[PDB]
Amino acid sequence: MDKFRVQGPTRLQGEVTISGAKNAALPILFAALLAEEPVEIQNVPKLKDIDTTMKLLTQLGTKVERXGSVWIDASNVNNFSAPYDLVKTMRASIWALGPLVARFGQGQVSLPGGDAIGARPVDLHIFGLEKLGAEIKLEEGYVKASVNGRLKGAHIVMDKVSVGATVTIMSAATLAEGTTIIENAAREPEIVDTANFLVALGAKISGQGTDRITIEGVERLGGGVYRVLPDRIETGTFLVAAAISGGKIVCRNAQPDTLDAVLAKLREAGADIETGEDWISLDMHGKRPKAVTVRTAPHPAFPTDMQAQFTLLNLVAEGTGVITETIFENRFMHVPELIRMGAHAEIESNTVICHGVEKLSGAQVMATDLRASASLVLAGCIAEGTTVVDRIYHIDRGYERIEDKLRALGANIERVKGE
Ligand SMILES: O=c1ccn([C@@H]2O[C@H](COP(=O)(O)OP(=O)(O)O)[C@@H](O)[C@H]2O)c(=O)[nH]1
Repeated sequence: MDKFRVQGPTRLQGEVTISGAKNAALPILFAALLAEEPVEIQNVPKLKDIDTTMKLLTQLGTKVERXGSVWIDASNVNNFSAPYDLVKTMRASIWALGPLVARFGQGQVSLPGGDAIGARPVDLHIFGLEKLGAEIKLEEGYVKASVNGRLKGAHIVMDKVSVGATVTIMSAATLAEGTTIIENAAREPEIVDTANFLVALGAKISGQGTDRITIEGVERLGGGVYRVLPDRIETGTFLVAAAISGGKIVCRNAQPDTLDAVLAKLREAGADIETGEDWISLDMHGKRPKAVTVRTAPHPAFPTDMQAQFTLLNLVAEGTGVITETIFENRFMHVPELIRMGAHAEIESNTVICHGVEKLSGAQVMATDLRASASLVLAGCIAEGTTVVDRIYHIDRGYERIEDKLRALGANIERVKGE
C-alpha cells in the first residue's frame, strides 16, 4: 500500500506543467467513437481511467495507441457492447452508449448491480437518449439503446443538472436529424471542452458553458487533432502549494479563464498573481497567507473541488476564516486529520471555522478524498518533521505523478511501501 513520506518544512517554489484534465479527456475519448477519420487527442494525462477507457475502446473495435497523445481510429467499430468486466471500475463507461447508438444504431452497456461499490443511477443518460428517438431496452444489469437510421433532434429539459448526462445528450445529438436543445445543461469548463472537440470534428454546437446548449445535427464527424484543456483543479492545487509556503510558482500549460473564482480568492489571501494566455504565476513574497472567507457554489463560482486546498490555506494563514459548502454535505471529514497536525478549527454544520497557526507538525494521516488527500500531502510539505500520508492511490487516480511535480518544486517527498 503506497504512502507518501514527506519531510518538512520546505518552501514550494519554481515551475510546474499542468496535465490535461482527466474530466475533459474522458468524455472526449468516448466522443471519438463518432469520428469516421483518425483522431489525435493531445495533452491526455497518464491515469488509471484513461487506460480503462483505451481498453474499452479497443474492445469495441477501435484502433487505439498512446504515448503525450492518445491516437484514435474508430473508422471501424465492430462490437457495440461494453461488458461488465471492462466497465466495473469506471462509471464513465456509460459514455460509450450514446456514440454507439448515434453512429451505429445500437449500443449496450453493462451496469453494476445495485449493491456494488460506487454504483449510481444513469437514468438521465438513458432517458436523454430516449428523447432523441432511441429505443430503450432494460433488464437488471444492463441498458441497450437502438435506432433505425438517425436519432431525432429533440427539445430536452433537464430536471436535474448533470455533467454526465449533458455529455451523453450533446454527443449523440451531433449525429441526429434536426436541432436538439438542452435546457439546464451542466456549465463546467469540461463540458465546453467536449463541445469544442465535437465542433472541431465538424459538429454544430453553441451555448456550451451556458444553461442552454443547442446542437444542429450533421451528416458525420471527421478526424483531426485536438488538445484537451488543462486541469483546473490541479492548477488550483499548485497555486495553493506556493500560496501556503511563502513561495512563488509559475504554472505552465494553464487556462486562466477556467479559474476566475479561485484566482480572485487567492488575491484576497494576499497573493500576487499574474496571468498570460497559457500561464499563471503566484508570488507570496515570502509572506504568510491572509485568512479568507470562502463559499463554494456551482460553476463559475468558487469550486467545491478546491475546498480542501483552501481549508488548508486558512489553517496556516494569519487570522480567522470560514469556509462554507453551500450545496454539498459532509465535505470536512479530513479536517480532524489536519487538527492532528496542529491545526486549529471547528466544524459547524456545512462550515469549517479556521484559526490559522504558524506551523503544522508531522503526523501519520489519511483521507479517501482525492482533494483532501492531496491537501494532506501539501500540509506534509510545510509541516515540521515527518508526515506519512496513507493510501495515496486516491491521488494517483486524479493527479499525474504529483510527487515528481512536488519534488521539482523543492519538496522532500517520496513514495514508500507498507503492509
Ligand atoms: O444518470 C444520472 C446522472 C446524474 N444524476 C444526479 O445528478 C448529480 C450530478 O451528476 P453528474 O453527472 O454531474 O456527476 P457524476 O454523477 O458524474 O458524479 C448526481 O450526483 C446525481 O445525484 C442522476 O440522478 N442520474
